[PDB]
Amino acid sequence: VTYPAERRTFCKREGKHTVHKASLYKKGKDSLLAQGKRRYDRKQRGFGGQTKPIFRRKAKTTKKQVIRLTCSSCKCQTFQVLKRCHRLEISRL
Amino acid sequence: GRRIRVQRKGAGSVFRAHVARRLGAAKLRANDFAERTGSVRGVVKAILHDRGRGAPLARVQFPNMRGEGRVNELFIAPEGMYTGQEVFSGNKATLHIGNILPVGNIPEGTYVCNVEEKPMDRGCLARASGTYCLVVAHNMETNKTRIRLPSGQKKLISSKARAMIGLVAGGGRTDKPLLKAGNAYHKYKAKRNCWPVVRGVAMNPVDHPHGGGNHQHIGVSSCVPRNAVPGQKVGLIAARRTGCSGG
RNA sequence: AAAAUGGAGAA
RNA sequence: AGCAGAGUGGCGCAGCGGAAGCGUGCUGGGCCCUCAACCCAGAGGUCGAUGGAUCGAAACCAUCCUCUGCUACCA
RNA sequence: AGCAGAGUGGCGCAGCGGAAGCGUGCUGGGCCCAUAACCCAGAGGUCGAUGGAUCGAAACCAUCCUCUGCUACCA
RNA sequence: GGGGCAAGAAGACCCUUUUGAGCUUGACUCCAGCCCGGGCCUGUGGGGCGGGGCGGCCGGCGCAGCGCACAGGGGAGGCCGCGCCCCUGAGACACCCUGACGGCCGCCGCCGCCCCGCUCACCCGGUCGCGCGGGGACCCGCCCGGGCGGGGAGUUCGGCUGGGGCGGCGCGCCUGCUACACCGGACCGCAGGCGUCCCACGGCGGGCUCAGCGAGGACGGAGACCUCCCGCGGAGCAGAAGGGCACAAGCCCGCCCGACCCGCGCCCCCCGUGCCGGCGCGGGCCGCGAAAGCGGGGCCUACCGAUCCUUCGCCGCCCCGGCCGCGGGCGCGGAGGUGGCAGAAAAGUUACCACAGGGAUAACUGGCUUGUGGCCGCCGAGCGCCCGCAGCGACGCGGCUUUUUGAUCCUUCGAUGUCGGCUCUUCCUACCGUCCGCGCGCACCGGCGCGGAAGCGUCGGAUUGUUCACCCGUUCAAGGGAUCGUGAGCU
RNA sequence: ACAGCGUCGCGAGGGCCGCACCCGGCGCUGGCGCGACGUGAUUUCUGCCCAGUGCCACGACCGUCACCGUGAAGCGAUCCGCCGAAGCCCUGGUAAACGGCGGGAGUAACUAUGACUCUCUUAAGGUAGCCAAAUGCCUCGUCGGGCAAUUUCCGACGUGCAU
RNA sequence: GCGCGUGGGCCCCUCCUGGUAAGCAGGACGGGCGAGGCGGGACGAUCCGGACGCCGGGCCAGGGUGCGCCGCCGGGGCCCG
RNA sequence: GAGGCCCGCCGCGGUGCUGACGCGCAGAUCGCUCGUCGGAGCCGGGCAUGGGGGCGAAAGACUCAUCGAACCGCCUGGUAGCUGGUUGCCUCCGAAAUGUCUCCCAGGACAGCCGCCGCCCCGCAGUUGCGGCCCGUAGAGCGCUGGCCGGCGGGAGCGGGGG
RNA sequence: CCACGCGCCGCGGCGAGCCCGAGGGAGCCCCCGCGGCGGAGCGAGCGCGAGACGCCCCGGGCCCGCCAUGCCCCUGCGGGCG
Repeated sequence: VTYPAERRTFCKREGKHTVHKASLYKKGKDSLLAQGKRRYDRKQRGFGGQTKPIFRRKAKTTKKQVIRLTCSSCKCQTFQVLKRCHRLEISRL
Repeated sequence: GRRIRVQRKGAGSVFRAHVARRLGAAKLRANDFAERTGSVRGVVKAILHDRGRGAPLARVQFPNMRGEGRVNELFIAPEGMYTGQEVFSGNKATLHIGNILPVGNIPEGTYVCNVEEKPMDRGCLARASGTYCLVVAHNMETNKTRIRLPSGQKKLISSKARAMIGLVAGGGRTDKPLLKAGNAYHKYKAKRNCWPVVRGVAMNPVDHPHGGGNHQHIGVSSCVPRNAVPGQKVGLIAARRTGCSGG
């Protein structure tokens, strides 16, 4: 699938349709100050090995891709979840 | 699993040396002031047999330098030594079989036995039947002498270290076939409980890592790493190469 | 340095 | 049982939607002093049958015949 | 996940900004009295893709697909 | 010793249990051990090598114009005399400037690293400490950090299922059927799909007509293009299947992004709970169109995912004695998943084996069945010189039996001793020989068919555990049943 | 089990074990030794293969790969560089290490046949022997011997499921 | 409102699916047994009648009426249940 | 006068009969028949080694009738969706073996059925009639989708044979 | 069977209240005796905060909190009204 480089959609700050440039959202690096990292790091310390479940039986083949639409003037970031697809390209302008 | 035979052996207890009726510790005479300067004269009172040693031993009686009696030393006997020989242990000792002199004094190419790994260690290398070490070279600046151990490996030992001139007696003892299992039992009874030997592929899975299946097979390669764990090192440890070959 | 080969028997 | 492959000149073995192909046999023609080779011709096919499927099928597809390899769950 | 590397004629395999190499296969010249070697040509590579940056890119730098190596694993 | 499925014994086989244990390994998670690094233990002196920073200095080769133009410079004077601006490329370079990449320094009170001693820590040997050594700031030890590590622990090893395994997945979902005209209906029933693809294959407006017949028109025929004509869709609309569709939902254009935002409700499955999917609105913002309208993607029915955690957006609150900056948290809702799809984190083996149970469930006996195995009958195409029937009988048809194996799972798992032989009894007839008839393609002899007939006979041996098989032999040798008769009868 | 036969490690500032630690055993030992393993007297031999998996390199340091230490930034928590020990990777060695030892073509002049050179997988293709064997599915193999008659037996034969 | 048992069912009638079939497996409406006494079907869990406090008399269902064994005759037709 | 030499007594083993026994003489004995009988021999006493440990000429054998992990006490009246049992009488009512989820399939939850406790007042039905709407099965049919068996009558072009 | 926790039912006392808590009273069946719970909810929180009816039951209407949106204004990211 391909996604338009720019789209017109409602920017919540403006309250009206605006041109939104499009980029691909990525999950960011996990922080060590988050409350779950902090609880898992504490739990893991010591003897007894792995204390939390590790998921292994992966069946999914694709991830629903999230497109960051950043508004040209407001800077409002809105996102659209495209239906599961193997390949996504954001077309150049 | 079960502790394997190697693990059970290190606690002694049945695998301890059968040391009863052994004459004593065969050792070179202690270094003394008269050994360091001049030579002490001893007489070979007897040449006897140690229970677990193939090489004959020898009771040499030296005079007591410290006091007024006579002191008896037990020495591994070089071939050719006889009862009523005069053996000199000293820095000024002649190069005759039996005499103990420091390795710097000993000339290069001389067959020596009961060599000291470090000075005043009273005996260490070349103590088994037939075995000998040879003087290779002396570095007089480093006060060190190269010797070739019976293995072939060359060791730099202090020129101060002492050695008995000669080749240990009992030479060519392993040339004769044991022939019977019974002759083996008699040799090992004078040593330690190490015989008879059951192959690990004969034992059940618990007893040995080679263990057992429907057919007797080593399973994985016999070669084991040098960093194996204490109950895992069982086949060929750290083998550089395996197999029969030329040379 | 390398440099094998060459149906039948008839003159 | 059921499973896969094939069936094409006389022998083989290809082909594989548009011919039948190469070797051998199989004669012939060269070739030489003659012979062996060798070369080159000439010919050889219900393509195992049938139905479908096509403008057209050896081919692709169904049916069937024949061979040829694979086959039975301890209690 | 991360850090690194690879992808070149039919095939193997060089090649760092300024050509498209060499081996093999093939096709022929030559070679020899005739072979076999041998020698020499000729043709053969969106230089995985895609976009950029560059006087200009197989190369550089991203991407995207495979492949490798080592390390990673709160879902 | 036939029977009391005689007594032993909560089947050991088999299966089930979210019951074990022994063993294994590249199962999941680990642990001693050991290797390696750095720190501490731990003194006293040297020597070298880098780094970093300064800092001079030497270099830079695709060619017209001036020769190899490293680069970004600056500029009609610096100090050349050349300059320039010329005369030039991809960019001119004069005196002075830095900037990158190299080389050659030197420098430093900076920071690492390695090496060589020394003896006092430490560390071993020798001696009856009797007239001695060997190491050495290392090693060990210890604290951290990284490796190896079934040697050793702990645990796990899905489900469904005409027993279980193997093999499939009706284990989440969809179409037509099964399904018996509301709805609902089962199967390891039938014929098939789904885990994706498309910023256009989407929204909207306009216009259009599709597949084809038929007849025509250079190459041109089966086949491409162009015309009329008639064309109810016989085409297309991403993919299964069924519906649906014609001035359209197909096709082609032109414009666009509603494939938005915020709040709800409902229908399907249904406990009337989720979830996917749809649908109906109240607003905000848009697009298309002249407008009316229509639009929350793809005509409809499939194409997907809890809590916890993470990551990101939006607007605010809180950190509890204040306040400020950072950071953390929280309400809101997306994404990163649990396909075994209402969602443990998980490999084998066991004949060394268990445990609790199960005839909910296999092996074994009986019982139902009879495909298969036997064993008959009907028809009469043909065979039999001729001649359908002396003897045969195809092609079909209708039965029977339980002496074959299946199919099944009714009975038995707090136990019905499971093959064969040996021994011994009895029974059956679907009769091989003998008896009595009768028919022959019955001259005799011998065969062959058929009806009644179960009294007697159906043996001895070689190989195999064999039942069976196969061969030898005789006075020439049927087939079976009795818990596959027969183990407190045996072997 | 065994004698024999190999293979392996190891020179004591060691190896292999024990071991909560303190400390031990082999060791009153010393390579004709000790520990670890295979195979299992003779007689005669032991082929090929280092791809895979082990094992080993004073064999390199390639890529990775930690604390620490060292820079840079910060208000600081911190973060980002650098540094990079073993190990692995990389390169060699090693089968009396574990193990493996197959196919496809072309190849006359009975015509099969390859004896020769050529490929593929994945490194090599089963050599000397041996055989329907305690190892052969088909199988109660085939051909001899022995018997009156033999799923046994003995001698042969051998694409030998699967020596 | 509170809560219990249950969540192995199996038969009959008719309608069905797979299977050669099965006292086989899987479904549907109603009924039954389960959990329903009793009389009959010789015997039987489910069939045919009847569904139950304890009794006395009366009626009579279903199924029968030689004798075991309660209760039968009459008529027409057929005839090796 | 040599030998892990042979025959053979005691001894020490334990082969076969698959003998006796099998409510025994005996929780492994008995009788014959055997293996060996100068040796890796047999036997006594002392001592050493201890439970995931020991010891093992290896059989998972042996460790006091116990060994693929001894025994004793305790944690422990371990846990069991799995078996067995669960104790007076009468009366009144009276099921379910199905729907959905679940590592679920020998179990449970939630619904249904069912009992008890009531509470409140407004009309109720497994029925027929009458009216309105729906449905695509039996049958019937071949227009649709897929089959099918042949006759007859025409020819534009065909596909073969004829002239 | 007993303890303890929770649900619901009945019953007794008292009622916007209610309560042998531990304890203390030369007193233990007598007297005196706190929390607690209920009486106000809702929101993650900052916080804000219920009257309109009615035998009873059910429903509608309306008020309070949470969330949005207008409008007005003080002591103003605050108050009022919708």
